[PDB]
Amino acid sequence: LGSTEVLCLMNMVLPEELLDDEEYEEIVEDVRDECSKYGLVKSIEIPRPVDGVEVPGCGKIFVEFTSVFDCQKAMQGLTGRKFANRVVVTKYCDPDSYHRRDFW
Amino acid sequence: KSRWDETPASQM
Repeated sequence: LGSTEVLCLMNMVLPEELLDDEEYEEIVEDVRDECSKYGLVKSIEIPRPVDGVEVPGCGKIFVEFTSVFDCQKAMQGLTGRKFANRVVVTKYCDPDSYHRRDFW
Repeated sequence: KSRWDETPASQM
């Protein structure tokens, strides 16, 4: 898919790391601050485990930019780098699916 | 105290 204005970042988080509100907030800001180097970030979605179940999209990080070009630059600037020693893998998301907030 | 490495993508 793509290019589009929504970026999906994979291989960065363990569900365990998303249970504590303090640690969850730290990860979101970490993502925002780095993605903001490339564009204005309109939204960030990081699905969290609920009732001890990995909900659709848990494990993934979604970031929406104001333009396709800004999303493209962020994909180039972030893909293949390390986040908590893990190689970052990326794909474009369908803004429609993101507009529905349907993750998988 | 970011979890991001400093290394540019072009250098990976």
